[PDB]
Amino acid sequence: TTHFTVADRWGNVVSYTTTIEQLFGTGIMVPDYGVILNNELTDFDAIPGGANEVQPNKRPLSSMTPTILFKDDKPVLTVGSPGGATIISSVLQTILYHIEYGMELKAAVEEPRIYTNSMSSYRYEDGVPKDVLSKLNGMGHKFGTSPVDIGNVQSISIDHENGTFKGVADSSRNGAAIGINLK
Amino acid sequence: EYKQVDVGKDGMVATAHPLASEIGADVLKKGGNAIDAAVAIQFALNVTEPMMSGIGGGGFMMVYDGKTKDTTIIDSRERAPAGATPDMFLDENGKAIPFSERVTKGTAVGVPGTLKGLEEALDKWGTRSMKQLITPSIKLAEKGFPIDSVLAEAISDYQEKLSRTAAKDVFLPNGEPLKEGDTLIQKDLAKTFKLIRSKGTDAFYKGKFAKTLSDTVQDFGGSMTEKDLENYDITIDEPIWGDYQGYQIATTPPPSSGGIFLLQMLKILDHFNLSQYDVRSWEKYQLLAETMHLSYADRASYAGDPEFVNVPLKGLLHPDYIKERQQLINLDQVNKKPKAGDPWKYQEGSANYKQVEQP
Repeated sequence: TTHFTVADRWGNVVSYTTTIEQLFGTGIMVPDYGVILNNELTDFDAIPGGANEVQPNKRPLSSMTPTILFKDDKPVLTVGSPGGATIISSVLQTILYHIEYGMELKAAVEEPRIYTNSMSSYRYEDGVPKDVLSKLNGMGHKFGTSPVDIGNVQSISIDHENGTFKGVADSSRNGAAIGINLK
Repeated sequence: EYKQVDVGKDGMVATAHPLASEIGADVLKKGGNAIDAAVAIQFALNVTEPMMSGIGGGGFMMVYDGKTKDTTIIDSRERAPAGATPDMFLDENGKAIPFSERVTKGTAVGVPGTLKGLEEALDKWGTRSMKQLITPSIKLAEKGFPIDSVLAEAISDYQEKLSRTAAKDVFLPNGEPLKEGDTLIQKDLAKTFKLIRSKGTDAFYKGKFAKTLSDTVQDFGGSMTEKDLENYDITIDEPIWGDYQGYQIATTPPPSSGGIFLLQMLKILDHFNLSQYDVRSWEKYQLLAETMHLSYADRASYAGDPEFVNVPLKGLLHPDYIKERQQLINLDQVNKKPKAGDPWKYQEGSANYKQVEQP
């Protein structure tokens, strides 16, 4: 999955998350056409009966969370990320760090994330302190012995007073933010 | 030199690949709008970050229209084919086929939506033609580019499934994975993009490509037909909105779980005034983890495609429901059996589905 964002001089704003499911999808390429095929239907529940069961013509539940925040009825911040179920947590954390903690946007994006959807599934990024991990595991959490990168947040903020844009790419990939200054 | 932070007066692009950012920025410099640029970027990422997205897949494209001041979502999430069945991921004993085996089967392939999404986006907001916007990516596919570290690591990591299919000729020529800095050339994808440029999205959803895609899915065990491809259309989705800390948030509704549970976790955590704890304190991580357990439990229980199933949105975000959930969280103890709540006590109706635990 990848997430990207664009904002223009006319006030249009795009926040777009897009995927073929797993890295390289099924791995299947349409022969002579070079198109790699998604494995998206494995996002359905394998065991039917529930909200996210397979049905024909149904779409599998996603966790993609392209988001735009507004202030004074104007778009001011764009957020999204790849990462399957972890996406909701990456977008949450970026918003918490930028807004609740008041951190500058690049800093908010780079702040070490965690993720856990159950008592047997935990991830953390490098920088979550070791003693913190000891404390949490001490209460019954199950953080593992090594970190992993979580997510890849691209974000744009918009200053409508000063008429400027700020772009941020997450260091977890080799992304680039490119500002437009016409003339 | 590319940077991961930038500022500008007349627009901004941020993507996961410098070549895609360059292409998006170029569109804006040449007078295109954010939607034109976003479409160009998707094609560029399809070529240069080919493991992550492209016309073989689907997505959610949220657009705020600077003229109408409306926010809408082009939902190009893939559809299950007509021949898909509730039990298609079960073995003969009615137990789940292991995930890693499911991934590589034709039954896993949804009807792709990305291209249909780009077409709709241009129809609604475009000021540049798909023919202009796809052209830079045709050149990258035909002439090639040097692969970055993320792509190089991906080819290596996924060498086995690539080796089983026609993808081997592209990513593993001579039986060896391409390395960082090696040129990746995608002549067949170039050709496909030329067909799209010449004949429009019918080059994909109809004709010889549609037959070849369908036949290939069927060779790998799936049920997708040409009719499935002909039937496909995107959906226009209304964002779900919430308030947080003085901001209005427009986010993605079902068939994504993302918006509802972003808003639910924000609402739960807002009770705790997290900034009172240092940003690296165990207290902060505790509250995060405990909230995630509750919300991900609700997700597993209650989220799916809203054309098909009842997602108790009102209930899941009801301030009194949030209160109940937040009350389950302690700093000094961990819920060892976090479960979905009952959002149905906070709205009308009932589920048109059951609670079934996944393996």
